[PDB]
Amino acid sequence: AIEFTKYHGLGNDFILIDNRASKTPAITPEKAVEMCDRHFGIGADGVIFALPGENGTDYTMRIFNSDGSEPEMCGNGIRCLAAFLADLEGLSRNKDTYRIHTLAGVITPQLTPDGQIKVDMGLPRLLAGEIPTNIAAADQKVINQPLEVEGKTWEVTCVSMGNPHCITFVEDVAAIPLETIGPKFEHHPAFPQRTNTEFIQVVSRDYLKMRVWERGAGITLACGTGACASLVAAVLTGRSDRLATVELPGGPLEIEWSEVDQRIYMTGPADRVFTGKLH
Amino acid sequence: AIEFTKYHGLGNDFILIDNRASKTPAITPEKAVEMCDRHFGIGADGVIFALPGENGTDYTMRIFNSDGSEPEMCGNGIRCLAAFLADLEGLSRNKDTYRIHTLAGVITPQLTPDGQIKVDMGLPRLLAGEIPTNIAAADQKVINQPLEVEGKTWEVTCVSMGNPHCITFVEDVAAIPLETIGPKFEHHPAFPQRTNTEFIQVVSRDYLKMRVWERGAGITLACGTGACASLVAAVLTGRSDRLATVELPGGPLEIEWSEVDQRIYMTGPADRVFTGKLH
Ligand SMILES: *C[C@](N)(CCC[C@H](N)C(=O)O)C(=O)O
Ligand SMILES: *C[C@](N)(CCC[C@H](N)C(=O)O)C(=O)O
Repeated sequence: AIEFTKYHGLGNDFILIDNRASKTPAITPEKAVEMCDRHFGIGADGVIFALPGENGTDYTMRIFNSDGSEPEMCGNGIRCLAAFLADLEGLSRNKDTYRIHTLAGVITPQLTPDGQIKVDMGLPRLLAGEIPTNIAAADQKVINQPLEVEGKTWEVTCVSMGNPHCITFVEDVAAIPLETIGPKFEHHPAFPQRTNTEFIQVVSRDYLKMRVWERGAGITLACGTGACASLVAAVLTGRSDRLATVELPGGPLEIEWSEVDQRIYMTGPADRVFTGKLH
Repeated sequence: AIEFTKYHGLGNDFILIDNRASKTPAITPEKAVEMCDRHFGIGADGVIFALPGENGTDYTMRIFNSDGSEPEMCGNGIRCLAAFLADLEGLSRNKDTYRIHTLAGVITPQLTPDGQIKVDMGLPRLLAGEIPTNIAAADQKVINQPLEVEGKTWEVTCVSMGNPHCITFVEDVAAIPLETIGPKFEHHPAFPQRTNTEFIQVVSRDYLKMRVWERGAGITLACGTGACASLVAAVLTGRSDRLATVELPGGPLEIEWSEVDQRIYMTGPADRVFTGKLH
């Protein structure tokens, strides 16, 4: 009886639910796990609810990861949600931007003329207490710091986009055994709320290649918050400029850490795949 | 513009298409690959077409694997198709069994009172030429024969249920590195048309545990033709009786190699997950 629409942003794929009738998400986290199961359910990286606006915003977004946990933001999902909201509003839509309340703060996607969606992702949070991580003291940044993972010491940089990211720079990202090492970062004791983990190969100062092991979702084909965080980490470590393409397994995102307002802007696509109803 | 229903049989999941309007499948193999993609499409192990009957049968089944190739039969998919046909017929249904034309021959599912589907899967095909495989001469069976895969010699038995199977018996099926070794069996030169590969742990003479790397689909949670072939192989090698439970990752199937008619009967569930429409 549940109607939904399947979207993906660069192959990070989501079940979108019109939840305008209530501030309460209409499916539980447990049911979201069942719906995200790729064989027994619909199959997705997460469920996204289009919820009533709060505190002057146009709408609210909540998301459950495919493990049922509730993260604070999602960039690919915000793009999908903006596309979904435009589809719901149809010819009643009177603007090209939505102000969206999230657990991380207000996030503003803009539907651009060429079909892409450009998102004001807010300010990156750089202090260890904001990640959160215990690698450094709460009031310190975490830049090129050591993390021992199964006896091997990695150099990592942590950044939060509302959610935690642990970024490490590598010579050959395709060679990372991501299915094995990803969970060991995700659940490392240094991360009290777990972390997302990005492996970055710098191709040039404006082009990063990324693979990710996501908190609560595993190997995904793209991660918007993670691409933002990785660009921030590349700037902080002197490896990249503030405007770059981040090439993900599912395709490219354009990331800009603006010198005007110090906010991150992320531009990419959103694709509606199919509409469905649960039996 | 394509409407479809998602089903699974023990987690082996399929897109079912009502194709009774024409003998021409509504989608090409290339489009089936796109639709079976888990992140960019609907996500499935295969597309199954409910087609008009041929040569006296009630309906015809064709199936595309998620890689686009067209196999000759599918047991989990026949069960799902029988459930789909019963829904499509609705109150006009006047029988509990359908005779279904397939590339492998006529296959007859029976909707049983308890919600399961029992399928007459036909005679197993035991000669190397019928598999096909080059392990033995075309007129010989293939029972506990050697197969070198990356320099390690496995003992294998081959059986066809219309499609090829290569069965090997192991002490601990959970321990098989299936992602790594599966494709090496699938594409081994001994199999000119590739093969499905089943790893079997005998628990008792009426209980087998199975994991499978499918031709054209990879790691699946269940395979009906493969469970049938594995029971046949277990009988041929003296390891099991002719009636057994085959426990797959997705659940159990009941397999019987009847002594009355030497045909294989397979019983298991079918579950309708959701209906949908491509954007
Ligand atoms: C949607 C996402 N890939 C972030 C999803 C949340 C993370 N899995 C987490 O738990 O923080 C994105 O595109 O940003
Ligand atoms: C549906 C299936 N798992 C068989 C599907 C065909 C094989 N992948 C092949 O290529 O032979 C079943 O349940 O029998």
